[PDB]
Amino acid sequence: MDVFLMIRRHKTTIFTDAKESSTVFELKRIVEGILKRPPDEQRLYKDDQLLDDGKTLGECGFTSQTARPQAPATVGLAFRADDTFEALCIEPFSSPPELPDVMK
Amino acid sequence: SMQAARLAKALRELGQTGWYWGSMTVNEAKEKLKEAPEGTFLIRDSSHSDYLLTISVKTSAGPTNLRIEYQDGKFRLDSIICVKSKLKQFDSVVHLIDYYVQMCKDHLYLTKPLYTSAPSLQHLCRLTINKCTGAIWGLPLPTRLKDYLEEYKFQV
Amino acid sequence: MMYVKLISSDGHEFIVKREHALTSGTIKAMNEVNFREIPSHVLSKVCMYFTYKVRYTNSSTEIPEFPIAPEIALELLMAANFLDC
Ligand SMILES: *CC(=O)Nc1cccc(CNC(=O)[C@H](Cc2ccc(OP(=O)(O)O)cc2)NC(=O)Cc2ccc(F)cc2)c1
Repeated sequence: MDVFLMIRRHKTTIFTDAKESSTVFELKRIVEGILKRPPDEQRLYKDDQLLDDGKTLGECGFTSQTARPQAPATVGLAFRADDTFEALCIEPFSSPPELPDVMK
Repeated sequence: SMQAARLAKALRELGQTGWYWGSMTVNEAKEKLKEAPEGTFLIRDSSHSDYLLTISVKTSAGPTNLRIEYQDGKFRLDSIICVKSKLKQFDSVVHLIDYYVQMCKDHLYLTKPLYTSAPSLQHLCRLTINKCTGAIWGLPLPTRLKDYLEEYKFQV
Repeated sequence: MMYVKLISSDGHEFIVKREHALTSGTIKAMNEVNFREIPSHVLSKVCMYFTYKVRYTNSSTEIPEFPIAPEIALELLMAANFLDC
């Protein structure tokens, strides 16, 4: 069961995929190879819920039907800051302009 | 005249749909549509030399098929079946399909096409824009992109 | 040669599989790319298109709908044309 994800921190968005049977830790290993911070310096979130390293992505609620290629599920990411973690902070994408009236 | 220049334009449009399956047989279309939602449809070549194309569509009772004829520069649903005088004629076969899809939204029931492959992102945007308006002329787009939209004005 | 970084006009960084980014002939012609005229509400959708296109090319899986909000469709059309995808 493939799950398609956006891992998001600040203004960084990683598009990647994994399996429902993948662990949260394995996701942190993907992030480590991209952003060069080790798993112990990462916190991953589904909405505001901290994810435990040992759980599978399916156990966290990431399912193939709700994490599709054309509509990936978001995983929040926060990094170590000194002796603690930064607060989770994901910056929104830009706002679309107003539709032409002909299109509304 | 068979108006081959018009036919070529219509077949180009058909090639852009992403839901034209070419040489597919009736049996192959049945297997493809067997478990699809009601109204799921595709277009393919017809086995019958008097017709150009066939619509294959899922009904509540299973897939069914309806041929399309091309005569004198016009496409029309099969008139051996449907009463001829009440059949609209079209210059474009994608227009024919789009017309019946839109009529079903407001006994051929068409909803959504079965794609052979993923369309280009440009085409997906074109579909979205067409579902919003037909007034290409006034969109805030460069002329190049208005011409692109004009090449395929259909909502399906 | 595993991921590439695509940066939107408003400074969002999208890190995507290089194989998937090559869906774009324009990206394929050119590790990081800056799109001075494509904002993040457009570029994020482009990146989902890459995932969808790779997944649903030469598959036996039924091809699902690719969702595009009317409000992004015009800029996304221009992006897709510029990107040749
Ligand atoms: C005006 C209107 O709405 N007419 C209309 C709509 C829906 C259905 C029909 C009647 N259709 C049939 O009787 C078809 C005839 C048919 C059979 C096979 C093809 O494919 P081709 O030879 O490759 O062009 C075209 C038309 N009968 C069926 O579809 C029955 C059927 C179903 C599944 C199969 F695998 C085989 C046959 C009129």
